[PDB]
Amino acid sequence: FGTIEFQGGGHSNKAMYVRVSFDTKPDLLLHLMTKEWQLELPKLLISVHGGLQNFELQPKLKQVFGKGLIKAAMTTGAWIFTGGVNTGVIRHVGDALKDHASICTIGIAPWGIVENQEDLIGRDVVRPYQTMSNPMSKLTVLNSMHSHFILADNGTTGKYGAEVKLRRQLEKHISLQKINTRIGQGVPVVALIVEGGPNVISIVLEYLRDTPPVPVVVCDGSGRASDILAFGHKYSEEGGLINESLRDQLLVTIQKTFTYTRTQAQHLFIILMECMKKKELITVFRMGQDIDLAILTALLKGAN
Amino acid sequence: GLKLFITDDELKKVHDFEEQCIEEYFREKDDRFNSSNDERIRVTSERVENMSMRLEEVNEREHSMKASLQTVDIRL
Amino acid sequence: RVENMSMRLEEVNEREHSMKASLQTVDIRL
Amino acid sequence: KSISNQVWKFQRYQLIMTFHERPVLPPPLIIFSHMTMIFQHLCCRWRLKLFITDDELKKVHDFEEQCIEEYFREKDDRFNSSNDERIRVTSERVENMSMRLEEVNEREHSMKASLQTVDIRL
Amino acid sequence: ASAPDQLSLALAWNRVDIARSQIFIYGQQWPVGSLEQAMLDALVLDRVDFVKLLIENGVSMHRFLTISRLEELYNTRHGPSNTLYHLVRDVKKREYLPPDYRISLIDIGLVIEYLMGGAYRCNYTRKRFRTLYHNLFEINHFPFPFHELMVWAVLMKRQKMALFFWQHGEEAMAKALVACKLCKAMAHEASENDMVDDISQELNHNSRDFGQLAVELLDQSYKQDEQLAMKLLTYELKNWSNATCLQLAVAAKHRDFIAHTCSQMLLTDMWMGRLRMRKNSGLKVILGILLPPSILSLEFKN
Repeated sequence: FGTIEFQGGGHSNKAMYVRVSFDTKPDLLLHLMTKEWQLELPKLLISVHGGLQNFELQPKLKQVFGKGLIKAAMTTGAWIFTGGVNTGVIRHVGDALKDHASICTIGIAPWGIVENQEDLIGRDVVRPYQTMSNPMSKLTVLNSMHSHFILADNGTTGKYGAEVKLRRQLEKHISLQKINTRIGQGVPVVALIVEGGPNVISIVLEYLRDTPPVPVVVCDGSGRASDILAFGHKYSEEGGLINESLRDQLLVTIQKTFTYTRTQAQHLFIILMECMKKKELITVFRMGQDIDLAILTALLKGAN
Repeated sequence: GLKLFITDDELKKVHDFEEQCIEEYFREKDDRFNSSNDERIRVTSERVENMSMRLEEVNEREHSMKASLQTVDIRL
Repeated sequence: RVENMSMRLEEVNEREHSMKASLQTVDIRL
Repeated sequence: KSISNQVWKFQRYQLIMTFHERPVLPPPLIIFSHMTMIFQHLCCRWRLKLFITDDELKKVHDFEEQCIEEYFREKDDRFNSSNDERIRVTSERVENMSMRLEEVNEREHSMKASLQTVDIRL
Repeated sequence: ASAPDQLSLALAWNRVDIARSQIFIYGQQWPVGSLEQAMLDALVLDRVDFVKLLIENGVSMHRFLTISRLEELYNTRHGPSNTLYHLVRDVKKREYLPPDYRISLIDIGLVIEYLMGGAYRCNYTRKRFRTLYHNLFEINHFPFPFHELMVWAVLMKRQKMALFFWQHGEEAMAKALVACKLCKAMAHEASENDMVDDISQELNHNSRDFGQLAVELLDQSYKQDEQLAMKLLTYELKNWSNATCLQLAVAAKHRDFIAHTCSQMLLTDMWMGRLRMRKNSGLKVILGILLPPSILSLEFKN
């Protein structure tokens, strides 16, 4: 625990952190993030989700996404609530924060997959940390220019899944207390999905099938699960009534964009129909205005 | 002297004249703004920006076209 | 002129969305 | 007149300060004031500068960082929004439009030939 | 080859898009002292984006900079011409030389009390810094090294870096005025030693450039927060010879800075003295000059 002082990576910043076992008490993490970390309670949480792999989008898709998330964080003074390591969507929100800076960004990562584990030791001590990221080792460095961090070992190296349940229960905990406006809601958790994979369909199922019904926002133009939710969204009529021609077009983009088999595509299509039952609590941001309107439309909808 | 006293009916006509003048003044102002040179340059530039993105997008997606059409020609 | 370009390109792009539909439908046959 | 109507405004500072450090005791009564000088200078021997400290100094340095950051941001805005460079960027991108569209016409010309070659099939 | 003799050529090649992805790349293990001698090269090589390349790299420009580092950086015949060499000879002759003349720091400092003029006894002439000149030739580490690189750029007229050291740092209103009078000042001794007058053309141009930058930093800071711009214009500039921005701007004779509304209503306040009166001035106070009892019926302040 202590403070991470970055050498390289643009401007020098200090992103103080701690190491956390993945089943700690989140109420003591709330005491932590009000006293020892000393963070104020916000009135917006975005939970940004996507594929774990790196990707690239269209250029002003990056510009609209980069501007909108931080401009939302300025109009609401929100706590952005990310996935930690410097891959994919989280590298993109890193580029988003690099696009403005000038905020309260928190990332939670696994200690088992962060590069330079033994370098990352301290007791309330300022430690110089490197942006040295070897492509030969499979260990991936954490996202650099955030301001708060929790590195969370499960004991093993090179796997995901140990931080998903912690992330879910931590934002459940933060939504359980009364918000600073204190009218009968928690902090409005809203879930941004840029692209995402097969698991983000079950995470948006964990978000939708939940009390409170978490207003999710999906982002169009990005790919994979997001475009098939979009294909079930625009050609939807009265919700779950979807016919077979775009079903087979969707199944060959599940067998080509996802490269699933026929039965894996049909299984994921069963899950897709179960998710396409609920069209009102999803908000489909489409390219063509920012994700400002998307996040704040969903804010009000799930503010309830 | 110049304080011409006036009855209600005429007062409705001078009110109607005056409201028609205020609306046509703001109309003559917003088409002065929308036909002045700078605004034409500003809009044309932003249009070109979206054009650049999309026309490039048509280029790459037709590249996917020409690959797929050649692959369909391979299957025949 | 660029007004006319915008409308035109818009129609070419949504049309080429329909062309992706045609290309995948022909891929279904083979 | 164009220089001198602000040269007097500049010459206010010399005027303000030369009195402010001048002996505020009367001009033809300094007989008593020089006496006050030599007396106070020897008696203490035997016996606009706000002088801020590090709290305000830190609240002035971080202020000036916001001023210099927003300045260099704002300069970039007038360059990227006044008409000269608006024409420059639009013309340069239309340069690239003529090459990208060039690709699109000639490549889809061979795509029309490939559609006719697929008519040699079904 | 290895990265130490890679960048020697890359800094020589002046290609911002070669070592931005290459030379230094995740996986390269950099040696010790190679970057810091590459800064000792880069500052003299007039590397505008390459110094800022190595800053984004994470050369701590603080820890890099030592006492004899600035000295080594002053004793180099590379880059553009140095008016410095004409001055180091003017101010030593004022105090009491082969190309081996050692440009002593206190001489760069003497150039200061000569060119900037006035009182302005620089930090180098400090008896405390005078004992470390004999005791060294974290003492070599400077408190705010940004400032001593600001003076470094403007002495050898290296203006591309002189604008670069100005967005990075603190006391930027102060550095704008210090550089502005100092470059009006080199515009005086360039005519004194009768060097090629084209340097005096562009040092009057550079002196006026720092001159507008002092003004558009001032009217910028005005509309952010006017009351706190008072504190900026008045506080003691401990690094810049225990001075004040108005004291250095009249020293500059930078007329337009003095005339901008912010410094004018400061000056009116001081002319009014410890008085809030600010209404029918002159006539009311002249009644107090002659008659004592009117004084009690004035609004003072605290």
